[PDB]
Parts: sequence; structure tokens; C-alpha cells
Amino acid sequence: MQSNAGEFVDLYVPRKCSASNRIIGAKDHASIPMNVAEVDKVTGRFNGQSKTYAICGAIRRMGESDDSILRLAKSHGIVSQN
Amino acid sequence: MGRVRTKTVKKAARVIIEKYYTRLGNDFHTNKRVCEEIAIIPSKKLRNKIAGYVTHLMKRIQRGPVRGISIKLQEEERERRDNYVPEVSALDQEIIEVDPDTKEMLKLLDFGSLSNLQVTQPTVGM
Amino acid sequence: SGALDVLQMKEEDVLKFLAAGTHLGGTNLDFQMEQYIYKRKSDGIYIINLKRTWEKLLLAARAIVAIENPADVSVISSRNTGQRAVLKFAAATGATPIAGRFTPGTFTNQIQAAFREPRLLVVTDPRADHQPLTEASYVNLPTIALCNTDSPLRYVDIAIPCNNKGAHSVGLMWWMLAREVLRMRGTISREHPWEVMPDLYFYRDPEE
Amino acid sequence: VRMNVLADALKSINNAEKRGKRQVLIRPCSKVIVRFLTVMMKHGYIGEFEIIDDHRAGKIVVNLTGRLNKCGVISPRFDVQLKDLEKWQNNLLPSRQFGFIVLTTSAGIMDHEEARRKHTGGKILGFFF
Amino acid sequence: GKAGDKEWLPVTKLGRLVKDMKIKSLEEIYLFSLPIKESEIIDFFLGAALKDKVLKIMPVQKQTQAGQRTRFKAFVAIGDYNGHVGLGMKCSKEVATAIRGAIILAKLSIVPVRRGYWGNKIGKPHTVRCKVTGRCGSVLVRLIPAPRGTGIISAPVPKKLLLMAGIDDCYTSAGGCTATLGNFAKATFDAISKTYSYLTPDLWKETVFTKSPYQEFTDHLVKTHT
Repeated sequence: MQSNAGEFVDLYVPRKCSASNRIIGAKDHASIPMNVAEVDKVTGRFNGQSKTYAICGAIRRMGESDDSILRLAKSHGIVSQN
Repeated sequence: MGRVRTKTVKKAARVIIEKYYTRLGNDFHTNKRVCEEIAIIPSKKLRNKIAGYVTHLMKRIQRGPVRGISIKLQEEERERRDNYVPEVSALDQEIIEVDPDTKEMLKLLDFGSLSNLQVTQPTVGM
Repeated sequence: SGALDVLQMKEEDVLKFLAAGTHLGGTNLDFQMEQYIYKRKSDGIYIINLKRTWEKLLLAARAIVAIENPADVSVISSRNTGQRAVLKFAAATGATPIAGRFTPGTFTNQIQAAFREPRLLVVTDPRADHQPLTEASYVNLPTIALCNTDSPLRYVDIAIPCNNKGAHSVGLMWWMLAREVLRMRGTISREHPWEVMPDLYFYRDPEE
Repeated sequence: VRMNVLADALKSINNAEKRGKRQVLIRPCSKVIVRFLTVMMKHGYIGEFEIIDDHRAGKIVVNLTGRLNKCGVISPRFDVQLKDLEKWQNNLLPSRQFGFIVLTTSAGIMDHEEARRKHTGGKILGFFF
Repeated sequence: GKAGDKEWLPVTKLGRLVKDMKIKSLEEIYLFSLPIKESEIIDFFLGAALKDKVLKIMPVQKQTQAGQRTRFKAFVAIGDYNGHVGLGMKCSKEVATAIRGAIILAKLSIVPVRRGYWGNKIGKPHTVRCKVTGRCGSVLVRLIPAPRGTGIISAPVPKKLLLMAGIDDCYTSAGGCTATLGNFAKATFDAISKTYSYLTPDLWKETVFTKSPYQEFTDHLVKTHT
């Protein structure tokens, strides 16, 4: 957040979950980052740079996260036509 | 009557059988004198109890495995059951066929072998 | 799948799926399990798609790879069928098994001596191991498990459908799970027969 | 009955956004709802929206994001005279800095920030933030 | 005579990374929304700006066949004047032990606040970003933003918390039974929490999802550490 100078304030800028577009607080212990491993996709062997996600507790606790994690990987890979 | 054994007996009885399994007999008097040497029990009457329960446990340990304490040879036979069972080496009998509506899935996923057909009657409980 | 046919399901594995009856799934359904099913028979039994099973296997396994420590991907199962299977899993691949009764408080205590902080979980059957799932949402653990048609989804991030009512469906699936993580991380890769088989991930099954 | 159409409309998109959705169905499609959502789209609280056509009155479908917190209606429709304005916007907005009271004027439907630059009072409809 | 402390050997993973000093601020922790399970982590980062303000020391007591039995339940506030506050309750047989139990618990539950401006900028935020609420069982508060130099206009109870928060200007109003102050202060604390859980147009740009400290610093923790 900006000021007169454009100087940035706020002690931490919180992170905003992928499929809910809302922000998770300092205490919120049902919110998970989930690391998918990429592969080279020529031999199907692990190669470094991961795809990382974040999900909030609200969609987790109702049981909607399973669709969200699927759709996120469906707009990328690995998922073709499921 | 009464005289149900306390936890102080049952705690140390298990321990003494685990670490001195070999020394045990199945006679009262021999199992007493062993407990006297491998440990000190500060009373005499207490000693006569802990021996008798050590004896009574050792009867059952020569059958199937006790669920309160472990010995070595049971963990041997555990491992022997849990690394191969004589029932199969084949997966599962190598060829198993399935009935239609499973065949339709396989048709649309490029598979077309090793099937049977039976079109079993309607319906649930009927 | 992703890569064109060097990750896609082979003709071989199809036989194993059908021989272990994984395709079959129970009578009762949930509204989160509607898409995974294709259809019903003429009888009460609903036929899970095996293509849809296969895609979910991969990113599930790829997440088990993505951690840089294999000693803190804690697997859990408490059903008798799922005891022998998980024990070989976490013996072969570096992982931590928690076999039998969970003994609650082991993801939130500072006094218990079985206290652990893992990152992932891999659970068999939500409705036998509901306890670790509830405690996972107090300390930010990602979660994976094996769902059936009638198993509800709640405090799980990804499902891996299966028949799993106590069958060869169980042990086969845990074997396949351990096969994939080695194709990416390990040197077992070649994708042509591995020495270890699914004939010892199956149930103890009391002998003669 | 359905005395006021716009008032029944906003509660759906309010309820839907809370549960976590991104497509809705709102009926029965008034022209008043269209120009409302047009202004609400420019600022960026919702995405593009598709008007289905029927002879009856139509139906509208919306694509939305979590940026919206709540859009409400204010009924019945009171007048504003550009000195009453400051009193309204204090009660109805979380802050001076952002939030947008909407209204209709003879110069068309618009936010309050625009109306002040045209010197036009008029009848207030709702709000959002 | 004899010298040297040795205090705080971590049994917690997060605690060990702080003790080896590869986590450089609490602001990293909050960004991943981790629990904090030890009271020395916070007291390592801070500890020379944290004050305590014991609100009430309240008796409660039940009835048994031998008569009364009374335990003392005290509330204790905590906060430095840069944006971090907390609050805690605890009860025990005696007084001092309950107080010291609460001074530990309040450090554990500490959180940051988000401060903002009135309608214009001149640097250094002095008030609350947006108009928020917070309820605890029929008590609620309506923290309303205020211009500079008005001071905190509130009852005595929330005037403690908001002043420690560094929120120097605020208008408030209460609703319901504020006599039972345990509700009243927990409802204030509830409101003060919501400040970073309220979405504003500033935060609409998308996050970069930087990798976790748990992931990057895992190399030191492959010895026997848990």
C-alpha cells in the first residue's frame, strides 16, 4: 500500500489463494501450499522447477479443494482430457 | 479371596520376560531364583508374586503371540509371514476376464483383448 | 497425459486393474464422486473410469517427489488390509509409517514422544482414519488419500479413486504408487519390469 | 409478486460469492440491472457477463471474482442534492478512500464520484464496495 | 559466582530455525500462516518493547458437598507500540501462577495489525484501514476510522488494546452487555484481527507464491531433527 511518496507500508503483504481469491490471516492453520513437481516431459524424469499453489481453509473444510486442485492442473499440466 | 494382581507386578513381569527370556523355565522355584539374581526385589512376599506371574505368562508365550510384550522369535515369524505368503507368486492368476460395461470403457481407451460376456439380469435384490 | 506416451497408461497395467477389480465401486455415491464414475451397470455397482484414476495417480505421486526430504511423508492406515501394504511402501521408499491405532495428539503436542511434523499425508480410507485428517487442519499439512464412491471428501486436497473395501485393490494401488515416485526420482526408470511385484503388498490372509 | 426486481437480484450474487462460485443465474433481467452491472464492471469487481435472450424477459449469467465483498440495495429511492451526499456516503461505505454509491440522474446511471463533476443530484439506487 | 544461561533448547522445528537464525523476522512466519507453539520464539525477536497490562483478576468458584472451591482467573494484555498485540486468559488455584500462565499464553497468541489513513496521505498510518466489527457472544464493537489527533474515543477496556496496537485515532461504539468484560475485550481483539483479513483494492494484484522456509531450510533438519 502506497503513501505520498509511494512508500510501501504494511508489515507483511499477505498471500492470496488461487481458487477463492481471498487472503489468509496470521492465524489460519487449515491453509496449505501444495507443491507439484514438474518433469522434463521427454523421459518423464523430475526436473527442478516446481508448480506451487495455495488453498484456503474454507474451501478445504467444505470439500471443494479437490475440484480446485484438479482445475488448476487442468489449465496447465499434468492433465489432458480427464 | 480377592488378590487381583496390581500394576507394579504386571509392569515388571513383562520387562523381566523380554530381556531374560532365555533364563526362564516353567517351574515356580527356578523362575523365582532367576528373578532374585537378575534384579533385586526388595521384599520376599513381592518376589514370590512376581515369579508366579512370570511363570503364568511363560505358559501363554509358548502358544500364539502376546499383545503386551514382544520376544525375538515371534518377530522372526512375523517377518516370515510378512515378506511372502505361499498362496500366490502369480498376479493374480494371470488372466481374469470381465463382463460388459467394463468392456465399453476399455473400447474407448484402446484395449480389446481378454474378455468374456455375460449380461446378467435386472436388478437389485430382484 | 503430459508427455505424449512416456507417462500414459500402458496395455499391461490395464490387466492388473481389472484382475484386482479396482474398476468396480460401491452402491452409494457422493456429489464429489459423480465425475469420477462413468455409469452404473444393470445392477447396483458403479463403474469407476480407469483413465480418470490414472491422471490422479500422477500429480499425487509427483507431489510425493516434490519434497526434498524423504523421511517426512508420513503414511497412515489402520485397517488390517492396509497394514502390510503401507509397511512395504515406507520401507522401500523413504517415508514414515504409522500402522494401527493413531493415538491422537501426535501432530499437536510438545510432551508426547511420538510427536512429528511431516508435510504430506497419504491415508487409506477417510472413514477409518478420520482422526489424523482433523489434526492435519491444525498444522497446515497437505493431504492425499484413497477415496471410494461412498467415502466423502473433507480435509483432503486430492483423491486417488479405488474400490478399496478390502481386496487386492488395496495392495496393487500402493505398489503402483511406489513405482511412479521411483520413475521420476530413482534410477529404477526404464519403465520395463521392476523386480518387486504386487504379491506381497496384498493382505496377510490367515493361512492354513 | 416480486415488487422490486433489482433488490432480489443482488442478494443472489452476494450469497453466491460467499460460498465460492464464479457463475450464477439471475432473472428476470431488467435493463436497470444491466447498466448497474456495467458501472460495477469498469471499476473491476466482476468480469464479462452474458445476456441470454428469451421473449419472456431474458436471463443473465455473470462471471465474477472474489474482489467483491458485498453489493446491497437501498430501497425506497431517496433524493440527494449534493449536500445530503456526504451524510449518505459516510454511513454506507467502509472508508472515504474507496467504495462507490451508485445513483441515477438525468445524465444517466453512474457512480457518485462522477455525478459530483457534472453537478447532478438524483435518486439513489444501491451501493457496493 | 556461577554464570551463563542455557535456556530454550527447541523441541519444535520452527523453533530450531530461529535458534540457528535462518528466519529473520516474524513476518515470514505469518505469511505462511504457521502456528507458533513456543513462547520463546516471539521473545527472541522482541522482548525489549513488550509491556503487559493486567486487566482484571476475577474469582470464579463451583460448589461441592464440602462447600466452595475458588480458582482465580485473570486476563493479561500484551503489546509493543509498533503493531503487534495479543491477549490471554488462564485460571489456576492461586493468583501469581495464573498471571504468569497468562503472560506466556498472550505472547503465544500475538498477531499483527494493519493500520491505514483517513482520506489522504502524509506518511505514517495513524488509524484503522477500514470500518470493521468483531463479535463475541452478544457484544460487538464497530471500529470506525478517524482523522489525526482526535485520540482514541472508546471505553476504558478497548482503550488499552488499541493504544498498544499503535492505533492512535479511532471512533467506536458498543452494543450489548459490556459489563462482562471477558466478552468485551475478546470482541475487541476479534475486530483487531480482521484488519489483514479484509480485502482492499490495494491487495488485488496477485501474489508470486514464494517458496516456504520449511522447504528451503530443510537441509539442516535432515540429521534427526523434528
